[PDB]
Amino acid sequence: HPFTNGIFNTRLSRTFGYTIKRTTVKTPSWAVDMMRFNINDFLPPGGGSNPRSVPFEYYRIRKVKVEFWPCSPITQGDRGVGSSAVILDDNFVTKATALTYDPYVNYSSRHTITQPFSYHSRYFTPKPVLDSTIDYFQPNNKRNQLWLRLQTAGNVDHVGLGTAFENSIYDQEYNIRVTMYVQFREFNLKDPPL
Amino acid sequence: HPFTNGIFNTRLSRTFGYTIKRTTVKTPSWAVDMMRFNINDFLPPGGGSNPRSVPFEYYRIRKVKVEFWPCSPITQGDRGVGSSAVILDDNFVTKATALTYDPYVNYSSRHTITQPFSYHSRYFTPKPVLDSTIDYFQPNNKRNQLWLRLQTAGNVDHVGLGTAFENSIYDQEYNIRVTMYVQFREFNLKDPPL
Amino acid sequence: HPFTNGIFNTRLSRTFGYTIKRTTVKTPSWAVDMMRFNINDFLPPGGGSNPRSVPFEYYRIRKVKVEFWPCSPITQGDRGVGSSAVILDDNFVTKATALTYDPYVNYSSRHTITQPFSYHSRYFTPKPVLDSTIDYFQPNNKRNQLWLRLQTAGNVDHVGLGTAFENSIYDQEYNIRVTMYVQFREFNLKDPPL
Amino acid sequence: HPFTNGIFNTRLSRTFGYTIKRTTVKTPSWAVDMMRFNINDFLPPGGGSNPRSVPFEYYRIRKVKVEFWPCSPITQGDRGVGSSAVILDDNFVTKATALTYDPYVNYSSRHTITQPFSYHSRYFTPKPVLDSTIDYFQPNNKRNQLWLRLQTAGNVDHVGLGTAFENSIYDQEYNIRVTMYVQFREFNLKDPPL
Amino acid sequence: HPFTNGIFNTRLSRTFGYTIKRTTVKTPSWAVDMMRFNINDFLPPGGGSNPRSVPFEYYRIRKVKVEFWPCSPITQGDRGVGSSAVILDDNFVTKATALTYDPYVNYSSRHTITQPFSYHSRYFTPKPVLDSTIDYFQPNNKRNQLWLRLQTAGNVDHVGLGTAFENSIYDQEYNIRVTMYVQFREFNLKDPPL
Amino acid sequence: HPFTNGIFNTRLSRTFGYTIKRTTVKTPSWAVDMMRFNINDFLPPGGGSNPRSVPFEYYRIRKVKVEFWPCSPITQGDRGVGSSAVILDDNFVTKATALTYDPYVNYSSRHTITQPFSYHSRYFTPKPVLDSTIDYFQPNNKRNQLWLRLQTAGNVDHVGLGTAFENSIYDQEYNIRVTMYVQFREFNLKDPPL
Repeated sequence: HPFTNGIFNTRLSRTFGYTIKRTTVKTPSWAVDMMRFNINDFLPPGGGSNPRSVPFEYYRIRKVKVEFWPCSPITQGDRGVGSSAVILDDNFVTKATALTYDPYVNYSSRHTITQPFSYHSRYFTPKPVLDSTIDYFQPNNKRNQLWLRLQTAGNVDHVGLGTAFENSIYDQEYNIRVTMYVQFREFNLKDPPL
Repeated sequence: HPFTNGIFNTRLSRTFGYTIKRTTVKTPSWAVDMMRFNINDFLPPGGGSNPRSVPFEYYRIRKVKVEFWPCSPITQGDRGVGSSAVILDDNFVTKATALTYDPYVNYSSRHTITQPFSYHSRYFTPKPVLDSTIDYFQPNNKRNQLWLRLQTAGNVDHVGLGTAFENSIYDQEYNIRVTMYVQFREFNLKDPPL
Repeated sequence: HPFTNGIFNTRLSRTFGYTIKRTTVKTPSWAVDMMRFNINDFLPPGGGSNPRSVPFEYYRIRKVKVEFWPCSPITQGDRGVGSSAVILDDNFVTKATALTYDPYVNYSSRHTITQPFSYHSRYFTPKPVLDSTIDYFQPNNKRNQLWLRLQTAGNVDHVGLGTAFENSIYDQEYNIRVTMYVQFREFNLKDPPL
Repeated sequence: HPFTNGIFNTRLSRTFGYTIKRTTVKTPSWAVDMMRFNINDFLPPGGGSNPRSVPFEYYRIRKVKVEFWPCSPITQGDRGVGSSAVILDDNFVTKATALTYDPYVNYSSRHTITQPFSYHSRYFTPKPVLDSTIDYFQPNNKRNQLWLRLQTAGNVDHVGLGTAFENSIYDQEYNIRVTMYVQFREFNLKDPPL
Repeated sequence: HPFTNGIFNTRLSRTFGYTIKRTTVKTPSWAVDMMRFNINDFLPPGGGSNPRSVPFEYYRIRKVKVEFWPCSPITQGDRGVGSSAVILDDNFVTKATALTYDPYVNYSSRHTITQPFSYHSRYFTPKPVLDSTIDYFQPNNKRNQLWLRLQTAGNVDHVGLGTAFENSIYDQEYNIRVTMYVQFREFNLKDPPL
Repeated sequence: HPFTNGIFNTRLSRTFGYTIKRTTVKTPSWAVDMMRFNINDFLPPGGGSNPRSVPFEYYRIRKVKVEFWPCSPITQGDRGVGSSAVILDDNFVTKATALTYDPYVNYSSRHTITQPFSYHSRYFTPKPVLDSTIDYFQPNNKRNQLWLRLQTAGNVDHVGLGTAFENSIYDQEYNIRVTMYVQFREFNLKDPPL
């Protein structure tokens, strides 16, 4: 009964730019920022009786992969060191241009970022923001993970990555590619006549 | 690597009516007709950068199920007996209103049809019409079955069912539901920004 | 369920003459020619509601046997040596009366022909000419071999034999008997009343 | 040597109507009738050099299946009970409109017939009428069963079914489908030129 | 019988340039293009009685290897990230200079391309374009793969690679080397005298 | 790594006539002659950037087969007996019209020739003529056999067969077919653009 099995696992991606304007400040400082993941940016609206480009009723993000592809040449100087941390409760360190320290260096989920010409990636299970007042989430567990309704445009944000890049005397530009490993359930294709 | 596996098996259906107008002819006669299957009638066009409602590049019909759901009450008289046969080369018996015999009764692939209040179904692997001048097709073999490009509106006809219903003194109406067990390959979702 | 098994294997033959007019040319030369096989020449049209002499819907040629039965007496002189080659892509060497060499001698599928009073035969799986622009064909494989619609008069050519007979000072006449080992499928006998 | 094996097993059918006009008679009475089977009604004449639609020289009927498909609605009243019996010697009870008893009820080969909306079928080995003066026939034995010449129109009758339907206050119409499981031997296709 | 074995496996290559003109556009954009493979570009015409440089009658492409050899120095900046995807049905994304997204990123057969000084290659079984109206092709299966006639100049296109390179502020030039792993069959060398 | 294996074994042939004019001499006499084998006569020149019809750099003749196909009818008289001998050092008995004895009858490598209507063949490893002043050659040994450069027209002679046919009162004509079992090495196909 393979044809009645309503599960479909796939991968969705999008790439956007991110830049850290050069600063003249002498001593070490960090640019603090963060990322949320919303399936709205990965699934275009559909057409006709099928509102969404993928004909499924439910979904759940199994894993998220964030890749920082450096634009800077491998000959660039004033190299720095930063951090990326997994934030599962939607509580990120306030966005900042030049904090006097790396706010994420001590996080348990911290990974070191080498700048400005190195690749860097994080792979983890993000969590949906179910209630921003309590910010609760499920422990990692594939079989008990909540199912979400696949919407056309009002999808819920999935939370996960905070970063801190050390500022430089030169601009540091990246091409960030986010990939969601989604699991869709319940085929629901509508087929109007003519 | 489940998320990179580009195969997806699903089921698609559509229901249309079919009627056999009552005839006054005395002696036994048969209404001869036939059916082709085109995925155009099962997949609505998509929207935006995704031309088709299912984001896949290739496909192949593994199986087809044709169901004749009788409309006539189980109390109807002048019951008759007909035939349904699998036609894999696109060569059907000429459509007729009252042939003096059942043209399909002797076909090897013939199944008996009880009229007019009984259910009847056929399940088989249809074949695409690759060249109507030679009408050639593949023997049944799951791993060597040809892959076809999934098109928006110019899809190729898949051939398969010829029928012969015995005429009656009363109208014999059916609701025909065709179901295609399709196998899609190569996820190709396009995701334009904004 | 032997009676519902729609397969029938049989053998079909036809015999026609072939002559190589004597030439006066001194030095060795070869008469180049070729053969195609079309089931049209093996199956006469049928009658009534059954268009073809054998009541089957599909067919496929499993094997072809070409026999050259010499007419010349075993006492004839100016004996020569030629070649026969299997051509599966419908690309034969141009027909010629006296080529200065045997164009088929080097073909991998070449078999030597002893002239003019010897028997010679070839046995192989011919291939249908599906598209003369690309000339593609299937490797030998009984279970995946394409099925073809049995037509009354527009059947497709099956390709296979090229020959080169060395010219002689005497006429060399043969009786060529071609035998097709065909496999028919799907009994479809129509039985009109009276 | 499958291609030289001159045996071919197939199934042939034909459907004709049969009605039992309503009678006003009070007490139980039976309509007595009978059936013979002649391959003439199953094989149309051929064309050209092939006199018969199936190119075989000999044949023998392995089995015969007689199916009574009721026309009457399942809501019809004055239901009755009759009998069908296998007659292998061509000696049937005289055809009658309203015998005062069921003449076949005691036959060893008798099967009960439920009227008028039930299906009824018999499956048996019929016997050819070789000499109507002695009426002799072979015991059932597949390997010693006589072979018969397949003729165009003078084929011999095969004998087998006698019936007795109880009369009713309403008409009882049936669609009778007879199926012969024939075994053909000796392929004899003629293939004239041009 | 090694000398009568008409199979020969070899490798054929050709190298051509490909450039992506620099663009001034700010935000990420991609240059979309595609590649087809035709043996015409790998086999020069022959001479005399042997029309083609390799004396074989049939062939089939077992594998294709596309290599992108970067010209840009490893010190070049504005690095980007693109995609290459295997297109087996001859349906490529429309050629474009600066699409606002990478159209191939989500394809199942997608591989990431690092620009502009990295090597990148794809290795796969391409498919011949047998009918551009239906675009059907065989699943990968070495023993059932279609054989094609080796032509001098009218060979059929084999389809396979679509690409999307991210645009840059600098020119990105490559030397593309395509290698076909071909299997030839049936030696057919002609040897005219003198 | 089958595609990088530069070895290819094939068979090359050519047929030419040979006649022994009738003589009136009474007593037994023999016509002495000889044969050399040069690949020049088996490989036509190529075209364009590929000088030779087979795109290989080296070669070596593994075996040579010389076949004498008699032209004389099997009813011809004055039958005779001759000899054929393998000459590996390029030193043949002087060509003669009517030697008073068979000069090759005592050679160790001698085989008897039956004339004039019988077939006769020799199969052996010929040797290249490396230096006609010393006439040295290698013992038979497949793995140590010298490799030769495949040239367009200046190829070296391979030596091997001396013959002595007994003269007759009638002409004795033959069709001699020489076949070289060659082993080619190092694919070297050149592929100029356009």
